[PDB]
Amino acid sequence: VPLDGGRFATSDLNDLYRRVINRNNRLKRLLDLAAPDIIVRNEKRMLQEAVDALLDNGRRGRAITGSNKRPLKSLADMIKGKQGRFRQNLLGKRVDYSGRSVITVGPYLRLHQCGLPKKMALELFKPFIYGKLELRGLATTIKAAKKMVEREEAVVWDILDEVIREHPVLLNRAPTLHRLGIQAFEPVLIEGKAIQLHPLVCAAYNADFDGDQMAVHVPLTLEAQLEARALMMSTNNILSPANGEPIIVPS
Amino acid sequence: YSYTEKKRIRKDFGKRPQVLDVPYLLSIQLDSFQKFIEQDPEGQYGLEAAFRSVFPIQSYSGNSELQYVSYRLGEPVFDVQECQIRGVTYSAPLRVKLRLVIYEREAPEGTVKDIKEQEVYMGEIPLMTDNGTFVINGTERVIVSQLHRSPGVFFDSDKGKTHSSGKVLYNARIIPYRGSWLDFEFDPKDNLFVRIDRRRKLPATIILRALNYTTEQILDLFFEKVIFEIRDNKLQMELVPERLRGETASFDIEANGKVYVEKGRRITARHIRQLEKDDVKLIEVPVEYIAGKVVAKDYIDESTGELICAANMELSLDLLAKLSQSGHKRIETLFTNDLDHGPYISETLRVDPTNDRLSALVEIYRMMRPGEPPTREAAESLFENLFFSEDRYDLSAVGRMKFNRSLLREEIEGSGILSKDDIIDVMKKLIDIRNGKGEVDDIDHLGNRRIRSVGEMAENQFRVGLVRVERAVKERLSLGDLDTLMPQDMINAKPISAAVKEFFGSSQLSQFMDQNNPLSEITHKRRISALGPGGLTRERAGFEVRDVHPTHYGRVCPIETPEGPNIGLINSLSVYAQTNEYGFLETPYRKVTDGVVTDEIHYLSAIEEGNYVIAQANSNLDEEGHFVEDLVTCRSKGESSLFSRDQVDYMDVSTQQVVSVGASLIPFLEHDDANRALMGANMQRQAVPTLRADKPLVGTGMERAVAVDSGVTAVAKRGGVVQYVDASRIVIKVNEDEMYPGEAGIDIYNLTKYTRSNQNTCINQMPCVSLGEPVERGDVLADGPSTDLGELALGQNMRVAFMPWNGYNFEDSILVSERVVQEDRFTTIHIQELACVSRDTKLGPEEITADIPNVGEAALSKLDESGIVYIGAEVTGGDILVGKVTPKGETQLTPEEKLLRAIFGEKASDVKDSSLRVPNGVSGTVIDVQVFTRDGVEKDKRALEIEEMQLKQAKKDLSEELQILEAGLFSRIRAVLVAGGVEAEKLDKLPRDRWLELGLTDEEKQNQLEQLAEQYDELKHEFEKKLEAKRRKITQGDDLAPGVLKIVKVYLAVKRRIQPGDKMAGRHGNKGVISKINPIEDMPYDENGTPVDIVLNPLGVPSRMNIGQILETHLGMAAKGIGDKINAMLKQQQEVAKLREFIQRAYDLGADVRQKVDLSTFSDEEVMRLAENLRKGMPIATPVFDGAKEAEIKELLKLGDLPTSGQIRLYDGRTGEQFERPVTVGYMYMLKLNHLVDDKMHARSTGSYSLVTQQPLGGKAQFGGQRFGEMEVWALEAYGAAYTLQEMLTVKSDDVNGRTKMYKNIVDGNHQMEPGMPESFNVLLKEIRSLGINIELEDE
Amino acid sequence: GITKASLATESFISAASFQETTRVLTEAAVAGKRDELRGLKENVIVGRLI
Amino acid sequence: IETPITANFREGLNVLQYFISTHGARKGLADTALKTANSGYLTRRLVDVA
Amino acid sequence: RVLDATQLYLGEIGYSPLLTAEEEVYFARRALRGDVASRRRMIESNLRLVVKIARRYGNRGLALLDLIEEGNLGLIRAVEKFDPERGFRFSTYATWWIRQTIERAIMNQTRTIRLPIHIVKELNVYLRTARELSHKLDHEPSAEEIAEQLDKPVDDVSRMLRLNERITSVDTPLGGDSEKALLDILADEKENGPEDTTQDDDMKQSIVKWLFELNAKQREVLARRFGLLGYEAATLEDVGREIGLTRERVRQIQVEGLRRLREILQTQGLNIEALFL
DNA sequence: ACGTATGCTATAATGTGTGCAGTCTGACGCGG
DNA sequence: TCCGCGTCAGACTCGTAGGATTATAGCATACGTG
Ligand SMILES: [Mg+2]
Repeated sequence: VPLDGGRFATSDLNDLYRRVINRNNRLKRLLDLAAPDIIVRNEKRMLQEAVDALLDNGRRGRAITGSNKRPLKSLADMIKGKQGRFRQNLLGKRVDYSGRSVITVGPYLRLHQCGLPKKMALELFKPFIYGKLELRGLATTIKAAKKMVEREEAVVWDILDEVIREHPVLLNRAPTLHRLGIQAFEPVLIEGKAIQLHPLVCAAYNADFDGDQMAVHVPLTLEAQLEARALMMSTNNILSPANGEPIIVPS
Repeated sequence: YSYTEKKRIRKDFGKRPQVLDVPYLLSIQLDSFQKFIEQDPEGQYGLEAAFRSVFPIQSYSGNSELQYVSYRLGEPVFDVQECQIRGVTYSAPLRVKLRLVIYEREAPEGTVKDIKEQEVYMGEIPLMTDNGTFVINGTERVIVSQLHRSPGVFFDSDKGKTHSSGKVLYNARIIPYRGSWLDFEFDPKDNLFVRIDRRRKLPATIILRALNYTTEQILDLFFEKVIFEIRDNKLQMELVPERLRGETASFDIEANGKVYVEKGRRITARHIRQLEKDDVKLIEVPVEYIAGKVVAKDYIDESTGELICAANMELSLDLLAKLSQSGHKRIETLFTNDLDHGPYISETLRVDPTNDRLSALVEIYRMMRPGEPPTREAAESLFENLFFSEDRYDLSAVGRMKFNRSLLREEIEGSGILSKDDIIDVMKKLIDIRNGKGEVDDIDHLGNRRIRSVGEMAENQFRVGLVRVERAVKERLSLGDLDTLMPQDMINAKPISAAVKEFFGSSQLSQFMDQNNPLSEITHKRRISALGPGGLTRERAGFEVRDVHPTHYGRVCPIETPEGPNIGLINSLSVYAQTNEYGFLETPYRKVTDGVVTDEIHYLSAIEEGNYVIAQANSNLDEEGHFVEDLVTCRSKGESSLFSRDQVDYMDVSTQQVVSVGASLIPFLEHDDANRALMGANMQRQAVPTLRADKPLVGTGMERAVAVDSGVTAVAKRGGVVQYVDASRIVIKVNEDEMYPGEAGIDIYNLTKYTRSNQNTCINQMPCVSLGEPVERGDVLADGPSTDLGELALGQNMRVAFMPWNGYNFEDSILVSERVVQEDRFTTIHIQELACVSRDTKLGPEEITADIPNVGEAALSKLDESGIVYIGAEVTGGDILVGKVTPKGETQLTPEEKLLRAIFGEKASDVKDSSLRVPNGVSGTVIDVQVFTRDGVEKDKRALEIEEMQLKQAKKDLSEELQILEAGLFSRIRAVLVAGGVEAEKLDKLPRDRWLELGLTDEEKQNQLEQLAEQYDELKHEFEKKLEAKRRKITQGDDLAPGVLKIVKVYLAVKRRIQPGDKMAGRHGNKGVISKINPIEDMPYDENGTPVDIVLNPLGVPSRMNIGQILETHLGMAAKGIGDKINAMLKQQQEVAKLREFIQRAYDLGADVRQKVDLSTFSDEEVMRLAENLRKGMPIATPVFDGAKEAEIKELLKLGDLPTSGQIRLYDGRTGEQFERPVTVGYMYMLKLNHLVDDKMHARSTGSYSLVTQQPLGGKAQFGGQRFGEMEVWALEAYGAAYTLQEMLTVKSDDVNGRTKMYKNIVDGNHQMEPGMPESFNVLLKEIRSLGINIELEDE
Repeated sequence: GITKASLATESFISAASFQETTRVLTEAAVAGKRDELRGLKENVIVGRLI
Repeated sequence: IETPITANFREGLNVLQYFISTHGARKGLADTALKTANSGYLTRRLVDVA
Repeated sequence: RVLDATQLYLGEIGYSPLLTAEEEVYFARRALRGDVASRRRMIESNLRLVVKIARRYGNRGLALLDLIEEGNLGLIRAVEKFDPERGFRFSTYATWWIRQTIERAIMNQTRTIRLPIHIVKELNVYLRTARELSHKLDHEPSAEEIAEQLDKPVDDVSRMLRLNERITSVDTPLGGDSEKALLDILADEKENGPEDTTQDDDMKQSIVKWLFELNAKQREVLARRFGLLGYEAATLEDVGREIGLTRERVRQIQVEGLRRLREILQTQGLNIEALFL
């Protein structure tokens, strides 16, 4: 695929493929010439070297290094370990309806509450604004609703504020050790780019207000709204599963 | 004391007078690169070395050859000013003279046949600034000094390779600067092995055979000799009394007359002196004793001529009798000892399957090139090429030095190649350590970790350029015609240029300067790393490397290193630390002569530190004499204890040499845990400079030193009176004594005005001097972005109070007043640079006009006709900075768009849109715009308006240069003319253009008038070509990437205010997020009324153990107490004498204050300019370890009429009622870290998608969703929440059907689960099929 | 052992998702094994109901 | 060390007392970064089997 | 023993004939007249010569094993067409072939984006002209500076430099630290996210209701023309194929549909609001 | 006709090597 | 069957930063499409 800069970029597989096809076609040429066997031998050894390098480069011998003196990424490599498809691009995913930001204290909040910035929740609940907008008849179509949101007009804040009520949001902190590493709350819109978290559940995340960031996630489906309120709500999660002991405890 | 110091003096609580003044902190970087360019005549260093090393190069036939003559540096094409802006390397032309000499073939060596000679370019080398930076592609970048294992020899031992045996296997290893590795290692059976390049394991006698050593010679080298004489019938044996030592008498030991030891008895030191004094030489012994002993040399039967027994063969009774009757009654055998002189080479030869020299070179060849049939030359060439060729191998100076002093040798300086001697000497000391004597070296000792600065590394990379040219020279010389081919046709300039830019870009050590703070610049140039090429790796890195080693003392800082996986490897250099001439580190030390602590200083190497005993700086001098106490706490041999006076040999110079720059700025570090001290010094580097530079009330003194040496300020080259002050520049008139008699003598300092940083922050230089002020040489004339009267100003001090506040300071959370926000004091500047690129697509060229399709008149309001936003125009996310349009191809206007473009008309022509618009969310003020155009296609009208300014501004700027330079030049002539022909007004009648017309008598001053007259003309002619260079480089088309036609670079200027989410900290590692900006109504306040600025949590203190912050607070309050008293007297408008008494009483309070500043010396006018700067608060210096103690701080608090305690009666602002009990209040110098929330927060609903995984991208950089990793997944599995997970696996990530389908369902209101199956899995199916595996989805 | 007990489950998808991924697949290819999905890793991969 | 640190944080450490404090400080914070991977890897190992 | 494909072949050539002047002629004379064994020998013999020629053409594009294979094919074409009757040696004649066959095979399999010889041959002279200039200008020559010495076109020089532009692999790390490659950054062109997918779906569904809400004979010659409801995007004159069969009345009815629809966009709250877009 | 591709040259030349070498605990798999 | 030593497998989880290569002759008919 071509870069914006007029450059192109190719995967190392294409490069490894050209090694296989070149040598294979050169063998077809040498079998046409009925060349002496000593040469045919090298060609067959080469062909194998290329095929084995295509399937799993770094294994039989030296992995074929390329341009930046680094080894070419083969097929097996995209199925192999952390950096493979499994762990990196299948079990682990970057996810929509997600935002992260510096957290700060919320000593005014109740346990089932958390400060959510307005401009964060704005972008997060984008399809829910366009939906409630067509219902009121303020938007006739969706690109009309898109511009209504963009202009940040006064009456759009009040609609955003409508959908968010009675709607839980997931708050995650890295790293996710135990299940309590995510808890759900009822978002409270606050003017400011900082998330405001409940002091007592700080224990579960191990979240120190010394510059921590927490990922936000919006539960889309009604089932996810029920799951977030039933299972993942902060009030329904008190005691640790490890020990029948309260993790929600002042400090 | 100086003038700039007279304006504001810092009260110093030091009691250890500085015998050594803090050096220039950027010593290493500047001195290192200085060596690299330095064309040394003989003592090759840098480039001169690189040429003499590789050159002369000769053809593969050896009939023609290329010889190096001399090289030179041309002045830079573009200077720093220009380079920083355009965006190309600040480099100098490399012109090297080459000489092509060709010999006659049949003739001996016809050297004089064609001595061709010419000069040739190859590559442009990035130069170093005066700041110690490299401008690469318009970025001042810093190359970090590397820390690597020093070449030479090194003895190690895996204390249990096989814990099966649990045997400490000792090994030796010869580490060269260039060449192959040479290791020697034992094994469970103590057989010596050699492993070149750590390849195959080969018996260690095979390498000796290769050096032509017969079995006999080998044994004769290592083992001693035992003589056996067979006299008549009695077998006899030579005894050195000191041999049967710590062994058992296996036989009856009896002499000329006496039985000493009985059978089966230990021979003690008594029995050894018994025999040694009796002068015993010969002893009669049994023949059963030799059974086991190894014969030394060969023994042929004199009679037959056959070997009765070969060398190195265990004797027996029958072999000994065969030797007695052969006719040998003098036998030589090995002195084998299982305890001391060990038999290793002996047992090794029994394993060794080789035979002679030539066969030993075979297995050496069969190791490294296995499969190639070996010849006499191939086997010999390889081995000789390894450690014995001037080409392949080079230990270097440090290599041979460490190699020699490791073998306790004779030479410091010797040969680059390994000699036979060297190899065996190394095997010998390995075997010494194995025996018992000799200690192994440890790698963590800095005596083995050498430092390699940029200049040495630039030299190395410059060699590979020469090596890669060597290839192209030789092959072109041999087959190419001799005569025709010129030397530059065979040279290539790209391999050198590419290999050097490889270093100045891709290398781990070449990284973008962290210049978001003077401290960041200076500590990042003083960074030293063990990583990158030829070093270590997080993957490879152990613990003992990272651990602080007692060698670090005075050399490296114990508390300066990232807390990340790159923790112990990266390290800043110590304050007074410096590089050894060879490579190691060295630290200053006061020599003690005959008890007397002499002021003579000696920088002791890492090696010699261990030798002498070194007293600590805590020790008390007797004011020119010796240590006051008889006993002195000192340290040596890497340990610490008390010693007597005469036993002390050296002493720590200052008390600050243990620490680095980063740590020398922390006050009361002595009262801070090392864990929080580290974080504190790490965050002090992250301190973004504020709007108004506020000096620190609670400093160390090092403040000024940092600000000045950082090269961010502008300090005076020559002292005199500031002829002119200006915001843009400074003009100073030099005094007669300093001013040169040749030139005019008026220095020019054009101060760097607001422009961007590598971290997108402000850079300004404001004049810190008044118009027409007398200034001394080396005084700060303009302050930097984070400096104040030359002292460092990183953050701002404020009244702080430690107490909880309704949990708004919960876990280190910060509660800041609105009054801080009102003063806009922590409000920061952020200069952001955005660019607009006109490219050449397949469809056609792009341009830059105001004509943009699908736009509002509102968007094109801030643009001009050319299509660039006005200077000073406020902009916001969505507004367009620069109008761009690209070609639109065959475009399928969809029916719904063809109808919509037909209804609202506006039939847009063949053109697209890609105008550079302010990124959604940013908003600031455009401060400047710069246009780069290729040499060709005609220009924008705005690009012409900018050319107008550059030119007419340069014409003015150069007019101003020649004008003020003229005035300073005639100012001299005017003074010269008076000396001799004294006439005042009559001389000043006619104009000044006819002054060179007037002269003087035959005198030195007549020659002076001729100098100034022809130098005035020299400037008059110079002015034209100075104008030419400016004019051309403005008309010149700036060379761009292929495809690009022109570029427009915009500079915004954002003013972000502090807000909840912003991260701030002290310098004691006390972190915190601002949680709430409290109303001024709600802020606590003292009885007197002034409110508190920040309210910190007291619980962020005990657990932390960083009590330095509390002392910072107390002293800051005391310091302010004094400023508050001075503020009151200056407001009351009292008197000069009243201020004098109080201020003299303030400066003189400490026990033994270092500075004793008398104010009787200060004039009345000098006192009031001082007091005026003291009113914000008397700035105090608390040296790192020689800081102020409670006795001094509480005494200062009594001067300020502050409480001894430091706790004040506070009242709650919300209410008005008092708090239940007193709270600590004072001024803590806090900082605003770069981790600002506006640069953190992110949000996404739906946006971009990945290329193959088809899941969203990553980061707010590319607008990507947060990653939900497997750990995040298991959490929902535990909850039971199944849809919430499936929702985050499919619709929110890959599921292409799901994501769009779900979107449409949400806007409908029906939040309904509609899964399908992520693409990333559908990929995994085909990926396993591409690997030749049948993976299909078997159905129900 | 844990490392071994993970690679033992009849689910080869769960085994390859863990580690030894080069080996798991080859042993599963030669056996011609068909995984009928019981585990969580198995159904999280395919993006189905847990 | 045979000789421990006599002072406290109120009284102030001398120059070595800090140098000595370093040895323990850096190695304690080295095991915060490096040893976490063995413990975090255990979490991974345990999960897959369970 | 030996398990490197390099050293194995390099062994087998090390045990092959090393021919004399009259030997070359004896075999070659029979090789042209097809001795079978003869063509095999001359080739077997001069594999050693191919290796020394690939030793100078290495570290530039392909590996040493790839130069030898294609270098062997040059020796074979040299054997297919050698002149033994000529008194001149073979080693001389075969070198011209082995140097050519290598250069040619490198010009093809070196670049990912296949570059024919024409564009390449020329590129070299532009680059080799840059050498001369660079040494004497001490400044890497511009596209102009190369054009002024050859006296050739500006865009030619520039477009030939555009084809020299080399690639970064998508799987290449960033910042010399395995953290993220370019694929974990680079966006997908083809598929725009749900917001753009639902834009067209919602915009088109509203249009379908607008046609049913307008006159039946006004949306019958409008949607069928633009190809909105119909199957092919026709023109004013081509709408006559349906039922209209008119040119004037089709143009009046098309515009009558658009005029009533322009009032429908001014009343819904777009017109000038949706004109910016 | 234009762009791409195929083709030949004749002093003699005849066997490569190149490049990081404090990872480490734990676990098998081929000979010996 | 057991011991030694070779290969081969893992190494917590999320955020941010920026840059660049060498060279393949030279010229004349052979092969593909408006
Ligand atoms: Mg934290």
